[PDB]
Amino acid sequence: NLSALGIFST
Amino acid sequence: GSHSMRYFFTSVSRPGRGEPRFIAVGYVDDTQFVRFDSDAASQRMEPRAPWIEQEGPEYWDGETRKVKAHSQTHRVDLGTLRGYYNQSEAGSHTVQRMYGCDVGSDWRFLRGYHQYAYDGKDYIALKEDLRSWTAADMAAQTTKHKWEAAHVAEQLRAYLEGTCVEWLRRYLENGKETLQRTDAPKTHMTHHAVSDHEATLRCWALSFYPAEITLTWQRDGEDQTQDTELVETRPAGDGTFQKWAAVVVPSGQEQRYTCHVQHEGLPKPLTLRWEP
Amino acid sequence: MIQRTPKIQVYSRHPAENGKSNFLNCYVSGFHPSDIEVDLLKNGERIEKVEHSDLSFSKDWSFYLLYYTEFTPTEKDEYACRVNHVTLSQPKIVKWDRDM
Repeated sequence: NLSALGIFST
Repeated sequence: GSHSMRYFFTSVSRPGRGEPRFIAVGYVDDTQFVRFDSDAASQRMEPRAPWIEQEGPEYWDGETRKVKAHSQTHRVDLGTLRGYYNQSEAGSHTVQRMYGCDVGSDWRFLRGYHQYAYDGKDYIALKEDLRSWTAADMAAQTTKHKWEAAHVAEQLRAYLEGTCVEWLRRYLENGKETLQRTDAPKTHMTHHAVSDHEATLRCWALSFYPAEITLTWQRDGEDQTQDTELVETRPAGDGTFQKWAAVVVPSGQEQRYTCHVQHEGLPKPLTLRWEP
Repeated sequence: MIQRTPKIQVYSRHPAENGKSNFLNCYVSGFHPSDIEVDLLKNGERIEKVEHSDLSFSKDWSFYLLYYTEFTPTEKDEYACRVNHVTLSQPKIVKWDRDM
């Protein structure tokens, strides 16, 4: 199950 | 024993050749269970193990929307990092991301990790404490400040201590027959005359799981590194792994040499000796 | 810009028995960047019906792939893996050895 949290761009 | 769920993401820019390649892969321990590929027919997250196929259309819709969201972030990242390092639009660049959680034998939280690389090199990594960042260079410092402003560390800590381990446990239960098995190495030794002065002994470990294994040579009980070759652990393609270790020995000395094999599935470490 | 040259292993899934159906594997690992060409060869000729694992990477960020095809080893037939990568001034052919 992928995170939908804590995945922000650079 | 310990377990892990890990996700691996690769994005590659294609200058003058359109949209970037994006590939996502999910593993429980050493077993692939999910894949996404931007170059594939489906444009969906796909199953790659028997025990994940039984998830409902909600799971696959959810994972597909999320992996596409990851894809979109990496598409932006490629443009941003080209800028940060002022590189030409002529060259191909690579972004990699890896995150996941380890559980101990009690299936409780042990560590989480989130690592990010640009062009094969550490860019920014979350520390053991899951509250602070290691930035590789001044450009990653820009990212680090942006991620501290958005409290990204807190967000990942919550996934890694919560959702990550909770879905790992589920996957372990649903895949009990595959994921909670240990396959002992089947072992044997082979012998190749190389000259009138030397011979190779090759110690084999076949059809084992998981991948973690130690093959060591001894000469009269003394650890032998010299004149050895050790190949990387390799997939057999059936969910099992293979490895070998070889030593070049003087003619007539074969019986002085023992091969030692350690694996999670061996109640006791094996000693092998050449028997013609 | 890291460049790592691929390590290549060509091997069978099961111990080779002449006349017995099996899988020929070409494992390519430790490479960067990800663009790589891999073909399995039968008597120096490309095999069409070849499958590959989904690109993944190790702790050091280097990539790995498995290329595999159904085959029946004989005593006469030579199998090999041809790999091309930006690190290689020309393609590397690794012959299948039964005992490696």
